[PDB]
Amino acid sequence: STITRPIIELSNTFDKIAEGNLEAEVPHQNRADEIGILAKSIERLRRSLKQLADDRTLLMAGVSHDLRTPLTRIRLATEMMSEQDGYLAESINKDIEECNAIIEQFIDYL
Amino acid sequence: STITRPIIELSNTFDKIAEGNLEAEVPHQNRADEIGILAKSIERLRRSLKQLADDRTLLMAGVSHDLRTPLTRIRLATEMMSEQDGYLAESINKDIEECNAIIEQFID
Repeated sequence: STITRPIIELSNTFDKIAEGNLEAEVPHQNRADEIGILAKSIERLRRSLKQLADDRTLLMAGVSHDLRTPLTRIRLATEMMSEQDGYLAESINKDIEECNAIIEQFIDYL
Repeated sequence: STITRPIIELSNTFDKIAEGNLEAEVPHQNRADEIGILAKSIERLRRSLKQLADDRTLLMAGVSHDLRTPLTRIRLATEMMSEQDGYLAESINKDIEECNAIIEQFID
C-alpha cells in the first residue's frame, strides 16, 4: 500500500509522544503490513510510558501528606512542652515551618 | 519493499525501549530520509529517558538534603529537653525517624 505518508504520520505522532503527550492517538494500528507493525510498537511504547508516569504520579501524591503527618505530630508535641522551655518549643516550631515550606514550595509540585 | 526491513527493525527498537531497555542501539540513524528522521527521534528519546532518570535521582537527593537540615536541628534540639519532657523528646525523635523513612522509601 502507501508508505511515505503513514511513516510521516507515525513520525509526527511519535514526536508528540516522545516530548510528553502520552495521550497522542497512534494511527495505522490496523494495517496488515510493516506500517501496522511499526504503529503497534509505537502504541506499546506510548502505553509503557503512560504506565510509568501514572505509577510515579500516584506515588508522588502521597508524599506530601505522609511527611505532613509526622511534622504535625511534632508540632502537637511542642505544644505540650514545659512552659520553662518556650524557647526550645518555638525554635522547633520554626524548623517545622521550614520543612513545611519545602513541602509547599517544592514537593507539592513533583 | 527495500524499506520493509528497516521499518521492522525500528519496530523492534520501539519494543525494546517499551520494555525498559535503554541501552540497545538504535539502528538506521545514518540516513537522510523519513526513516532516518524517525530513527534519530528514537535515539533522542532513549538518551532523554536516561537523562531524565538521572535528573530525578538528583532531584530527590536534593529534596532529602533540604529536609535533613531542619530535621537535624530538631533532632539535636530534643537533647536539650527537660527530664519531665522525656516522653516528648522520644515522641519527636520517632516522628523525625518516620519523616526519614518516608523520604528514603521515596528515594527508593
